Amino acid sequence: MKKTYRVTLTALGPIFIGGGEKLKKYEYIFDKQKKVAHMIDHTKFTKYLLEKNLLDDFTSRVNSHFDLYDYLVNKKGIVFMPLVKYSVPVAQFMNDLNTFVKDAFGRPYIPGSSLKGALRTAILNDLKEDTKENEVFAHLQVSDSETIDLENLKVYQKVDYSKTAKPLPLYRECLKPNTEITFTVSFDDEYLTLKKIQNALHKTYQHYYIKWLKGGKVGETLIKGVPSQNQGEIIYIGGGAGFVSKTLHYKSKNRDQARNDSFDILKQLFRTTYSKMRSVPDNVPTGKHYLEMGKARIKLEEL
Amino acid sequence: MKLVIEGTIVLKTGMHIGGSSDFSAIGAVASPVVRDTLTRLPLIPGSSLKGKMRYLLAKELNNGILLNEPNNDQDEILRLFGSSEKDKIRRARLKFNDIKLSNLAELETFNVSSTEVKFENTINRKTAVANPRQIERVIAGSKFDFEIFYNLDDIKEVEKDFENIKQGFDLLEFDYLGGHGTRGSGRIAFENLSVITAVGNFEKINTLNEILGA
Amino acid sequence: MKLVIEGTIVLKTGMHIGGSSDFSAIGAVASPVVRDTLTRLPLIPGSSLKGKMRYLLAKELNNGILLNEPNNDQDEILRLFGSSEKDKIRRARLKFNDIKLSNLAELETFNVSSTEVKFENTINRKTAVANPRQIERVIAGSKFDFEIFYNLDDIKEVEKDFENIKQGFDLLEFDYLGGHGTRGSGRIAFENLSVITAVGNFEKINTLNEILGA
Amino acid sequence: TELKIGNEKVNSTNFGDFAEKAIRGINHKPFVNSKGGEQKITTSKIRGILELVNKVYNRVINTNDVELSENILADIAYIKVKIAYESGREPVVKDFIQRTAFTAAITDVMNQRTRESFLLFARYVESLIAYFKFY
Amino acid sequence: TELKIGNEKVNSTNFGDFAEKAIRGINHKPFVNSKGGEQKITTSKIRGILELVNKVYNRVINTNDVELSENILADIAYIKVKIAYESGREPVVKDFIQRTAFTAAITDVMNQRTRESFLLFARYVESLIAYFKFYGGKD
Amino acid sequence: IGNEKVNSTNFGDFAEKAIRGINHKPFVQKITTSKIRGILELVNKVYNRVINTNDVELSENILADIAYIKVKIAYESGREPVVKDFIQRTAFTAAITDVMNQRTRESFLLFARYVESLIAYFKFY
RNA sequence: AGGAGUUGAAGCUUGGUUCAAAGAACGUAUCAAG
Repeated sequence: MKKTYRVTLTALGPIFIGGGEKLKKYEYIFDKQKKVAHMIDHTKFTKYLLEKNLLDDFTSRVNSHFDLYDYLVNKKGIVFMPLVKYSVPVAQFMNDLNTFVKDAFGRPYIPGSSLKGALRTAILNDLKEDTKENEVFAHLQVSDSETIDLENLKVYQKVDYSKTAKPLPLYRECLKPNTEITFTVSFDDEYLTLKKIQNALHKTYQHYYIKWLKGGKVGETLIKGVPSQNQGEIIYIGGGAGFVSKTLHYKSKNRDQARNDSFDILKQLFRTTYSKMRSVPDNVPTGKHYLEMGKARIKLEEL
Repeated sequence: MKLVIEGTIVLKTGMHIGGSSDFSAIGAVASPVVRDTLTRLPLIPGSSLKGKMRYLLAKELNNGILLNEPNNDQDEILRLFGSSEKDKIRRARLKFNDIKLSNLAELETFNVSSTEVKFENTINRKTAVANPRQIERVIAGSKFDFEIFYNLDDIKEVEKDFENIKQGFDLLEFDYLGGHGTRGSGRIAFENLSVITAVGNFEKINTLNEILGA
Repeated sequence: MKLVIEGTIVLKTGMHIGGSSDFSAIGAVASPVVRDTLTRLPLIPGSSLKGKMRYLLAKELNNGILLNEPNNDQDEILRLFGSSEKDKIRRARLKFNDIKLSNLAELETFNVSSTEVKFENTINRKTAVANPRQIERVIAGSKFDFEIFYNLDDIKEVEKDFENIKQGFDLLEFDYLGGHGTRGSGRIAFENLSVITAVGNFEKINTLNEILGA
Repeated sequence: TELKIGNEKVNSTNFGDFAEKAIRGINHKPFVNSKGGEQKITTSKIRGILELVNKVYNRVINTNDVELSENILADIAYIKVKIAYESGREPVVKDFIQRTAFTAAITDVMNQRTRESFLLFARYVESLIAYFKFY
Repeated sequence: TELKIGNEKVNSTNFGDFAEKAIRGINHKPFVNSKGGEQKITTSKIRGILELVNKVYNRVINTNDVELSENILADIAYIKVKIAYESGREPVVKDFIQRTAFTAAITDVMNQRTRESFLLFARYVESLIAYFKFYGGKD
Repeated sequence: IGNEKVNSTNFGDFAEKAIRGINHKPFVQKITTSKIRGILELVNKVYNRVINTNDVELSENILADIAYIKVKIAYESGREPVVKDFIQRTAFTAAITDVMNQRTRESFLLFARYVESLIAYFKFY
């Protein structure tokens, strides 16, 4: 009977939704050596360059590709910088930034399709037979969030942790952790309820741990580490959380599913396949945390 | 003797509605939004608003379940929206209209365009290969000034009919308006509701703004 | 004398009228809009305007509701729109005309076709399966310069006749003109309204032009 | 009146019969998808092709002139490009276009820039999908 | 002057009788839509078929030559396309079209491309609609 | 509607000729399906804002957009030699400079349809 | 130092409803009858 619930998505790890906006080595990005990044708007940048020596400054910077690293801003007296939409901090340890999805007002939010995809991945831990006419997802009403303040965004380094952590040249503009994101979700009780959602998220997280990530934490594992079950109301929002987060087929044994997706992804591609996959954390500093990526905490409240 | 229900629909979320005959570029948006094709500036069809209002009223009246054909709704719904059964055709006392965007000047104050391309995909859960799409979605905080002509038939039912109309205004607050609304779109807010006469003067019209614009 | 009631009908919404008399494609419009077939310019039939105006005016007169045949209206409506009852037959004082689309150059100035396709659907209430339809519909802001001939037969009744005519136009401003009107189309308005003589001069022509020019 | 496919002609008394023969060519010897399996084209792909044509058809049957305009024939060229692209998407669409010779018809329309040639092409596409759904 | 349907030919002495036999054969053995109950074609679909015929019939009756012009035959072939389309959509339409044999009639109209053949077809369909309303009407 | 020898009609034919010229006697490693799509995505990101405008001329911000995608494809050409041969054998930068010296909306739609036809006919062969 | 690859997929393309209603159906004049 349209059981509306207020979902407060506590961002336990870095949450990234992307939205189709790639930021290149020096293309709208302004990264300085004080461990923060500023970013600019294309219109005011282009008219600020076309007001002063149009063909000259275009041919100078086009000559200076690819080595730019925003010190033409310093040498040319262009230290005058009104081109700050918002400032973002960078977590390092060569640049290609992916930014978070923002609405037309330039103030970020998580769209409701993302959260429905996450809960659909959490609910579908029955057999993978649920097609595009399943009646249970036509009665789940999830909205977007309110506009998150721009100070809760942080640029991270994507690190891979298979045997030992090594970085990959890919920055994505995630959320800083313990950040509360507020959704409003409603559904028909004839198909799913609070109990089904908490049990599905609990089941998905516990199989995610005991079939792949506890195996990460004990197998091919050393002291490079220096969280279950807490309640457990934990889901993975699509921040590059991994292959096994997005799929569902760690149902219903550890072995045959691992060799199945082993063949399936890493046979047809270039690198050689066998056990096991690689884990993707992020990192912040001098001691490091190696805090893991895509995870979040989910709370359900009556109205 | 008609009444005009002036109002304003305030967008909280995207509200992608409609099918266009626009040719879609392949690196661009597919299935764009419906527009008022003179300027082709964004449009809310009257048929969409009528369909959602009739659906949400026909759920709350006949409380809960709904599996019947639209001519077999309750008497309030048929006398408010119309009928096509052979014995008793009811001429609709409501008359919806296509609602064009009104606050484009308010949007040019904020210096944003009137609509936005939203990026979505679909992850096939077997091999985790995606399948992208773009949808053209109106921005939030856009107003839509509308007016619905109430055709007064008899004053014994006008109070009940505006109570049902405010009920359907309330019910559409908690449900989408059109398009991919189960996934976060179409959240509307009926703000600054009012009613007025066309010609002449309804003597009990001060009670009608109390049961509607409140 | 005869008088000519000159004016124009401006569209605020779609106004889909009519049925061809044309073949249909199997991915295109069903029920296309009616056209003047020599020029393939969209047309308002004079029958549609006369029927809607007669229904609205004989709904206002006979205060409340009308349920009778066209031959059983009051003498104002019978003398204004003709009659065919057996002995008390009355020739129509008004002669309507087929109204072609009149501002095609000002539609082409904004670089758009004279008509649009408006995508619709309906969902089955028990199976949620959609059922799309496409209706051709005239674009909003299309102007229709019309003219209606009036037959000045009794000079002491022309005041009440033009009072009734302005009443009928002012009612038809708050109602659709044809087709899918309750679902957001057909809303028109009347502009440039005046009356001129056919040949000669009518003595109180200013009292008719003032009662229409307000 | 005239529209060539190969050395074999289709005209405006006749498009239903070549739509018969074209679809009955798609059946009885269907596409092979680089496997031992069978595969025929789905409804949504060919009817997206139909909606691609009918975005132009609604502005041609509404008009008067015996020669197509430049906006219309520009969108005809766009239809040919979209045919090439969604041919490049899937091989089953490529062999559907190659057997039910659609590029030949759309190039015939682009050569003879008359109104009735495109209307015949629209008849042929609608008849293709009619005999797809009939079987 | 004599239209072929199956193994028995129909002309302007039998089309009312043939259409009466066809309609009264549609009753006493109706169509089943792969569920428990029977289902026959409704008024609106066969009025769609009759409207498709009448869109050419309104033009043919004001023509001169005994052989039809090419735009008439274009529209007849497109009627054949439309009937083949609408029958493939709903199987209750396919049953009515095959049993009250329509496609064979319109093909043999297209073979003998004469005016009298199309008039024979049009009066055949008109009689078919007439007898459908005559037997078991729901008005 | 001229726009440097390629009309509103023969844009796909020119792109088909260009891709067929690419396909036999190619550069050395042929061009992949990701950079050319990146070009497509940047030009259609400009195209969405362009086609939802109202008038038949271009704003200042739109000329900023075509100028900045010119310097973006200058950067991307400066990355790889194969995309240099791609943009050289195309009249791409010529089309951008003609959009600079023409500043008409229909020319931008023609160029967008040209690069869409480049994507399409690269995919077709 | 970033490379590739998915750029939309599937479904419905109108459904049902009245499908010409009420009037006049020749009136007169020579002819004739008176």
